Amino acid sequence: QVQLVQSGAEVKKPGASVKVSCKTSGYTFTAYYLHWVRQAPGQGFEWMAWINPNTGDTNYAQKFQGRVTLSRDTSITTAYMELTRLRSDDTAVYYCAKDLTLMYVFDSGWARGAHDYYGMDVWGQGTTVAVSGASTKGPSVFPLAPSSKSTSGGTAALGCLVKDYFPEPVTVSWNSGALTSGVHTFPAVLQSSGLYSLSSVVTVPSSSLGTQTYICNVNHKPSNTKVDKRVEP
Amino acid sequence: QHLPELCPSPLRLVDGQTCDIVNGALGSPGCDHLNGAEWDIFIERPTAVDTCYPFDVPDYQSLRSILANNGKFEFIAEEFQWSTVKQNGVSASCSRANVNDFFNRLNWLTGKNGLYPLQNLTKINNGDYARLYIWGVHHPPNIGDQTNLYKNNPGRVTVSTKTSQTSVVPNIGSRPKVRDQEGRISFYWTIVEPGDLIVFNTIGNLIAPRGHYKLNSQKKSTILNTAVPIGSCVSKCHTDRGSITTTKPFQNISRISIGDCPKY
Amino acid sequence: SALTQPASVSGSPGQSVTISCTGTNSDVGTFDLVSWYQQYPGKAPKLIIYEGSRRPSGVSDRFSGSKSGNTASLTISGLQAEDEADYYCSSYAGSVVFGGGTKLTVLGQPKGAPSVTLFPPSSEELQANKATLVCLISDFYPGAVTVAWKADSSPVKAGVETTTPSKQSNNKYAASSYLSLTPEQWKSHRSYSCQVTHEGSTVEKTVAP
Ligand SMILES: *[C@@H]1O[C@H](CO[C@@H]2O[C@@H](C)[C@@H](O)[C@@H](O)[C@@H]2O)[C@@H](O[C@@H]2O[C@H](CO[C@@H]3O[C@@H](C)[C@@H](O)[C@@H](O)[C@@H]3O)[C@@H](O[C@@H]3O[C@H](CO)[C@@H](O)[C@H](O)[C@@H]3O)[C@H](O)[C@H]2NC(C)=O)[C@H](O)[C@H]1NC(C)=O
Repeated sequence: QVQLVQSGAEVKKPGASVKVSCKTSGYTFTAYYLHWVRQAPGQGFEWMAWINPNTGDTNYAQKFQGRVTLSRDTSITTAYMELTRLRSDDTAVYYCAKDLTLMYVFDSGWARGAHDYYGMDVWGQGTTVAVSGASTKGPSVFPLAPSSKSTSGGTAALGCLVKDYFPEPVTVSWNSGALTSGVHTFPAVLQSSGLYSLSSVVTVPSSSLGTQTYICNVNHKPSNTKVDKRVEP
Repeated sequence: QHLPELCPSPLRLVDGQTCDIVNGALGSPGCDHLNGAEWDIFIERPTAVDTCYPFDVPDYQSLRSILANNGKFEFIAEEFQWSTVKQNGVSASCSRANVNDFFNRLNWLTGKNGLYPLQNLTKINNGDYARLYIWGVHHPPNIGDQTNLYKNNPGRVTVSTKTSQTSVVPNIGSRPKVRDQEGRISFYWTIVEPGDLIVFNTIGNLIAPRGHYKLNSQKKSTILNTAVPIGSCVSKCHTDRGSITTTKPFQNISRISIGDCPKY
Repeated sequence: SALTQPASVSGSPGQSVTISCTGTNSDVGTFDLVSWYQQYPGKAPKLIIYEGSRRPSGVSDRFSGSKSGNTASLTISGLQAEDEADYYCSSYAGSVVFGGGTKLTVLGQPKGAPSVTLFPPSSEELQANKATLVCLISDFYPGAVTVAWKADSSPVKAGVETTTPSKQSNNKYAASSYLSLTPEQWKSHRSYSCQVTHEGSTVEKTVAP
């Protein structure tokens, strides 16, 4: 049982600095190298630098030399990775991973000659880092009506729009949780202004138009905003 | 009457600064200067200390005298190839210029990622000289290290020839602290005459050699332990505490005499 | 430092799928000893094969890799069941090099049924002059859906947003595309259409003010 714990998700304005911590467990923290790699949305992985937990030796990449800086803590196995002068380009999921090669044996005083890469066998759960130049703000909720022409027995759908909210997640429930069947919350769409926008729809019977009252409940914990909106034909 | 300075005038002397003649052949960090030198008499200072990995040599007396009586420290570079292993293992107790180093004339093998398969390599000697191979067997101080270095609980070293064979299975145990290292190495030697072959076969725990030595047996070469340093006078005789330059055949100085020297 | 991988691999269940890997001149031909990984959607990746062909404790025998000159391949010969994931690859070319990634698709019936529903801008949006239109596509199996907007039989490209197809609870997919404009542009035009080209059947939804 080997596990890697990473610090929580963070949002920074451009030009700020970020610090992420990785805490190992179940293996000798000083007997293996340590890697740091990021994965952009819809992109592949990109390695940054490695650090020697037994000596503190480091080696960076050219793209991140002068901005990133690693650190190690012998007690409690927490490694760190500070990136200074970050920019809007660096939006990626940063991972911490242990190299498979053993380099030292402390009881028998053995050491490996040089280092060779073979594979990163253990990965951290990942730290989602967002870098956007906007202001934190709650959403703007607007309703969406049902079908215009209908008969008896045919289903009709009505939605609930959410727009212009900067921090990532929103939670939408219908009738405080009583209306579950048909609820499908569509994922957001990043706009050219920076703020996301999604919508939640639910299929309902046409005979219940005007009979049952339907209210969408939107919660936005980052700015502490809760908006309830009733939809009417 | 004796002189307090050793004078090499016709003879050949070598100052073993910080190296006993045994550690001089292994290639310890302080023994870089001695390599590549012939001699008739090797001076061994009593202040010579251990520098590299703590070790022990069974039948140390034989290897000391054999290395002494040949008077040739030249080392033949023979390229060994090792299969599915990692070579050039270094140690921290063996510090050379504050870089974690190993014996300059030896090679330490360790498993790579997941296995340490059976090694099988030979070197037949057809040269006009006998070959001396110096190798060691590493004893882990814990059973857990026995599988991290060599991936086998019952390690084995079996170095054979056409007449002899020596199979050693290392014993695991904790030794007292000698430069922060509780592990020991057992060094053995095997002489290979012309027309004889030498075989190496180890499933684990081998300190492999990087070659062999040149042997010129039945040649005048010897060793002497003393603290008296070398001078610049002329004499063919050297004793346990100085040189003797007298004509009287009966001189009561010492019992250790090298050369055409007057008797007791 | 290229380590190029195919963009996608399609295969039927019960057969084998091969995902090759090639780099540039002598970059990958470097005592390969390559590694591979498997990354499920929204999950951390796992190491499946290291040193090109060896497996660690836990991976079944279905995963395998082999040496083909400058190319390194990976074979998945078992009844694919949950192998739908993004497969990456990594070697050493001065600074550990990573591959683009290949997504495996477990075979299933298309059963295409977008059921597009276009929704007019609400009165409160029109008050705020936001003037946003909502198209909702759902219940289709394939990977990608193509959308193109047009108003009054004139193609609209200014102010359109489109999201990635999202896997539903019943293994189908869905997505939503938006359109932002001004109320003075909505009242003047007489119709707003939303065309989804989905491997054969165009959606017929169109909203009238
Ligand atoms: C170790 O290797 C030797 C062979 O020599 C070494 O490996 C070669 C592949 C090659 O790289 C060479 O350069 C290198 O020196 C193996 O020795 C062979 O032994 C066979 C007999 O069985 C095995 O050895 C005996 C002594 C016992 O230890 C048994 O437990 C082993 O199973 C011999 O093979 C036969 O020899 C016949 C001679 O008349 C021949 O006619 C047959 O066709 C057949 O080859 C053979 O004597 C010998 N081979 C050589 C080249 O000497 C040995 O098996 C390897 N393994 C071990 C553990 O020692």
